[PDB]
Amino acid sequence: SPEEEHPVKAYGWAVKDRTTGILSPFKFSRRATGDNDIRIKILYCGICHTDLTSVKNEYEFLSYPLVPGMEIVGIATEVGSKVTKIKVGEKVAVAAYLGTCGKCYNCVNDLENYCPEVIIGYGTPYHDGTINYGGLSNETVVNERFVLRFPEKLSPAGGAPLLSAGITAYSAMRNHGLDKPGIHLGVVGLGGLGHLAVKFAKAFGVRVTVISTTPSKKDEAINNLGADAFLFSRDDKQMRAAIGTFDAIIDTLAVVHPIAPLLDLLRSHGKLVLVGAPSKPLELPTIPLLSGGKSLIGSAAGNVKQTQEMLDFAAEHDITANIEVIPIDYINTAMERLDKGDIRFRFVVDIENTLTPP
Amino acid sequence: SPEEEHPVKAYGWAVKDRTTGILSPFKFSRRATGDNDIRIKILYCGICHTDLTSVKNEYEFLSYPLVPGMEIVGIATEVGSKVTKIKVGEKVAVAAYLGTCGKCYNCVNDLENYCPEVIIGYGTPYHDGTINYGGLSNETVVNERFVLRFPEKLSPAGGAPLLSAGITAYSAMRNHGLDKPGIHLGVVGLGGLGHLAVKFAKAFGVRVTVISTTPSKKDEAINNLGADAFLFSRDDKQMRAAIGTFDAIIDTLAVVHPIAPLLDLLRSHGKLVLVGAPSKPLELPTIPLLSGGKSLIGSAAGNVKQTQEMLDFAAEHDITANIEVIPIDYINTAMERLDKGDIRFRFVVDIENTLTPP
Ligand SMILES: C/C=C1/C=[N+]2CCc3c([nH]c4ccccc34)[C@@](COC(C)=O)(C(=O)OC)[C@H]1CC2
Ligand SMILES: C/C=C1/C=[N+]2CCc3c([nH]c4ccccc34)[C@@](COC(C)=O)(C(=O)OC)[C@H]1CC2
Ligand SMILES: [Zn+2]
Ligand SMILES: [Zn+2]
Repeated sequence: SPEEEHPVKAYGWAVKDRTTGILSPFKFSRRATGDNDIRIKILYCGICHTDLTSVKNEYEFLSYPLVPGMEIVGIATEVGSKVTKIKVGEKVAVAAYLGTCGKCYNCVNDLENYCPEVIIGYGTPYHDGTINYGGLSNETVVNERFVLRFPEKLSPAGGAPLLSAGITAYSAMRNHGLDKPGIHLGVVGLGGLGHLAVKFAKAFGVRVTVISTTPSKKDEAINNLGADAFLFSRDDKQMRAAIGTFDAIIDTLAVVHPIAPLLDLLRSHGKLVLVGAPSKPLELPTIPLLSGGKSLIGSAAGNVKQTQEMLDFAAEHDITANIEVIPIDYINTAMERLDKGDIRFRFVVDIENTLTPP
Repeated sequence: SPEEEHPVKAYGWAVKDRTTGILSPFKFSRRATGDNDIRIKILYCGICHTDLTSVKNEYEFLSYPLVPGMEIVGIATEVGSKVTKIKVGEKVAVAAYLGTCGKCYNCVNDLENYCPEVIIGYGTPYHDGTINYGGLSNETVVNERFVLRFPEKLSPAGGAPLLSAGITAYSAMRNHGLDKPGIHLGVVGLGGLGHLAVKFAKAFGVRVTVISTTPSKKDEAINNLGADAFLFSRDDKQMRAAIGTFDAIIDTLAVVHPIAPLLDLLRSHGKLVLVGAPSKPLELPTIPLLSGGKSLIGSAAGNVKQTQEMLDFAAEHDITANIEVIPIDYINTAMERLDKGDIRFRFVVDIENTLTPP
């Protein structure tokens, strides 16, 4: 039984029946604190589109009962004997992944988010063979390598979506030189990831055009996020006028979409960075890719050193997500609103104040 | 009429009926020598898979009668007054493209193969509005910028496929750093482009594995081409054993094929360089691309300065294609054999000795 699996009792909300996707109160347990482990009392957990996709029963490989949530901000309540960088009582945050092989090139050179055996935030076995439970819970236990120090100047609630959506945008931009004034960057899709991509790029001095299928989002894009331009992707005149005008485009969409129009927007040798995870596959336009010498680049989150650097950057530049703070028993309705796009732009669950045992 | 369109008479073989793809003798004409033009008596024309794709009526944009062939080696018989770099009687070669806009960034910085208005080797209008006729003809006229000096020590017949297949492999490797010892390179498909990619990589000192669906090519791959290894892609054990072992893969296939297994062969941050142009669309597996931080990169031919550089490299390192020299009236049978992969590895038409007027 989940409550007997481990010595320390824990509780949260879980999808017990994968065919319905409904979360309900859930008792379970967490491993004892190892020598390099940190126990974290969870304060806030951001909700991302991957949580929704999991809840919609679209990831076969996940094990149920499923406790989702991978944007965790909390307080260290207990550290192992070998832990030194983090002290009890400190504000901390958890990476979007929980472990790596430790031996491959990526791990040894601190690029460990790209470990072939990276352990994702929930739903799969840990090193001890037990299924991981995510951030919609009262406490978690994480190896110290994957725990970050949360800046004092940063809102815990507004900073929580930085741990998956924020780092994905930040790393993709930093890794591919999309963080310098003079760059014209396009951001496709204005959801959680996209709205943070705009904020980070403005902080970098990058000129940003939001590329959207929702014309009512223009005002939010320009007035609230500070984008330099808004491109309605169904406007053939707007699209043709922007041909060859982008150095790079960051694609955040979780649905199937045509890639060829996006490649046409890029100048020769431009980059299309894919950070969204459509559940269905995409079609590759070979001729536009070849004739333009263009690149399709995948990116996923960021390494833990890059994540700490991002958190410090966000604190100094006051970069937070635009959030709605919700109680945990609102989670099923929030999932519906997230499915309809009725959120600007992130749900964050107040775990400390609204979660109680079953 | 094609013979009256221009002042100078010419002849070759053309697809007159695009629905059959059958070539037959064809009379036409070519423009007078402009100030910057070079008239070229064609000696040899390599046959590439794009010629086959054109004769199979798979490129809607091409105009007919269609004279294909874009791997031309010849002799300069006449130069414009302003031409200085090439003298009459010199052995020359033609780039796989015939013109560019001349104004964009790529043109002015000698990256003109990626000009958005590049004029391909045949079947589309030239600057004067007339359809271009390719290398399956007795002579051609080319602006001097797109004419190369052919090394004396290089076989004209064996060197002819360097002008499209050779430059595509060479440029893709040079542009993305796949030309240095220490790199483990995969070459998918052992056709015209693939077999030249192996030869160039061996000359660079790169370790090369040939990835093929035809096990009977193993001996030529290892003994004749000098590949370090041969991977049968339908052997699931062999494929699983090579997971994460490739720094980069060059995909030369002209047919639709699964790309996710190739992404699995790459290490994290690896590159899949696409140089083949399948007529039907390919499927992009986002999750493998996202998981590894991997790249899909398109590349097309090379710029003319790089082409001259490639030709000189081939002369000093004795790089030629493995060819069957054929007479022009064999072209329809050669297309059938090329369609079936029954050639090791390139057809080259002997134009000077076997082409006669209708
Ligand atoms: C930052 C979160 C995203 C979410 N999606 C879908 C794939 C995915 C990831 N975690 C998940 C948890 C539950 C269900 C699906 C996923 C993740 C985690 O990032 C890592 C491990 O470094 C990934 O890479 O899975 C290997 C990335 C990639 C894009
Ligand atoms: C060099 C190898 C060809 C073959 N294919 C198919 C596309 C193609 C090209 N020429 C053609 C002629 C007749 C029919 C189709 C084509 C070309 C030429 O390269 C250039 C202009 O620089 C290209 O890029 O077309 C923009 C490349 C790209 C890959
Ligand atoms: Zn590893
Ligand atoms: Zn140009």
